Amino acid sequence: SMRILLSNDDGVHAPGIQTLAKALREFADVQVVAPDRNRSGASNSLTLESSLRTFTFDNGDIAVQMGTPTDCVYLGVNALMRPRPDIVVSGINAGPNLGDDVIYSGTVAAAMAGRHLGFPALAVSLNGYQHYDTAAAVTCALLRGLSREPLRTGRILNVNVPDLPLAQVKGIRVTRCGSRHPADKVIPQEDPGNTLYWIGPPGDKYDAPDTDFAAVDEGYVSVTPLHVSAHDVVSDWLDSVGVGTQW
Amino acid sequence: HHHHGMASMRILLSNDDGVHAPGIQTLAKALREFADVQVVAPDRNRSGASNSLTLESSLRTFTFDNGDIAVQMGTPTDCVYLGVNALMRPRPDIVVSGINAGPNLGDDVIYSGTVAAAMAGRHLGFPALAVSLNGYQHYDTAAAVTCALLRGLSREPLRTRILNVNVPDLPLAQVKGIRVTRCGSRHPADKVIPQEDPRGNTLYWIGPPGDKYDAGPDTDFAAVDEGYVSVTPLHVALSAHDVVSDWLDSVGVGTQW
Repeated sequence: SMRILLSNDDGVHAPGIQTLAKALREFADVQVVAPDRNRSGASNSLTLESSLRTFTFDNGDIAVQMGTPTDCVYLGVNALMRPRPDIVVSGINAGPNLGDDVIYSGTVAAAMAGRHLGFPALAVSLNGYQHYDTAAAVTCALLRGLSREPLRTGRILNVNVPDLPLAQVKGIRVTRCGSRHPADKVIPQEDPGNTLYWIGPPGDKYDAPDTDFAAVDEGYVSVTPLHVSAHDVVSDWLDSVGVGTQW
Repeated sequence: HHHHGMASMRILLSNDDGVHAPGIQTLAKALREFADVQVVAPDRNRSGASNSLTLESSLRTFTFDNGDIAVQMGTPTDCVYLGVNALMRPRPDIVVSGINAGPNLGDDVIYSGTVAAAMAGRHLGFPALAVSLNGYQHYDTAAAVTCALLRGLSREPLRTRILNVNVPDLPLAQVKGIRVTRCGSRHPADKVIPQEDPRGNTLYWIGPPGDKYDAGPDTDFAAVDEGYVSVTPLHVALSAHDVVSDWLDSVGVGTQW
């Protein structure tokens, strides 16, 4: 049987994560270590400055209090999950992780298997909020193949599932990540004298063929692998302004 | 050994160590010798925040009588994000980050808030300097090194991404000099430190970064070790399109046959 360390960015009690948990439990051992609240926009962040507390539920699930998606993978693999997981899966995220926005999303970040990435990590995101079952089915399909034939190249597996019934899905398509504009806007909110600031929505679609955007647009399930030279130009610039050197 | 120029440029200063940390404040007054410094930093120590940004709740901004701005529950990214977009009017020329208490060497950059504060993503507001002191004694040394490079930027601008700097904790007289270096690598951070609270429960600390895997010539590790000032031009990335596409057909997923 397969071992799964499941996590997300929306917290243990998210509709997405819990839907995925049950679907993967009928074929694989699922140990869920996820944040205590919604940590959307956490990315690589990991709590170094303070200690983290963990509460175990009756059903075996473990929540990380004030924790980030990365902590759940970190603490899970290293201390919490024994024996170690076969696969580290993140999701299902409520809301899409399309384009270059993946650099900021906590879900995709939980592909911080570099330690226990004997499993190429899986970041599954629903392009909507309605059909978490559809997205769970795709994950089930993709996890079944991994037990049958394992993957060699361990660039994470970012998946975007369109918010449609499973029958309405046209199929799968391997895509490279597109790109958005930077978010120039900041939404202001007045409190009962001061002003609060919200980080505005990411910029308009810039790059959308072979793009992870258009894949979802036509009905396909988008899949993207992800990873993480001007030495001469800098060294020449340093001597040009005369820094680090007397002349 | 270093004096101020006549360049009245604007600087957005942030860090991971928060507004009141010695590092950022040392650099704050040091750059105010020639430049117009506006410091937008987090309200507390956010070491290891990286690209994090509060997308689920609103942020509150406490302004000081000394021109500085603090962001309550904010991340190094927020301070730059809010600073450029709404707070700092007029906008900065360069977005310097530091000086970080503790070195940002090797693959510690992907998790470090200081380096992640230095993001030229919003505009060509960079090459944004990530300044990190290899120590906690000579905050002035690193400040003097920053002043040198910032003057250089006002002398002759630099095109194309980020500038990660690691200054050794030594007097400016003892500093060997400068050497442009590519980032080395550590054996991935693994430790989990358990500590017991007075109820019977156990609390967990995320352990220190792992042992230096790559250290030698032209690396950020050995550069500082010899006494030199390390400089790295950093950029994130996104190839094996065929391998994946063959696999999906191999295990028969997405396709009915």
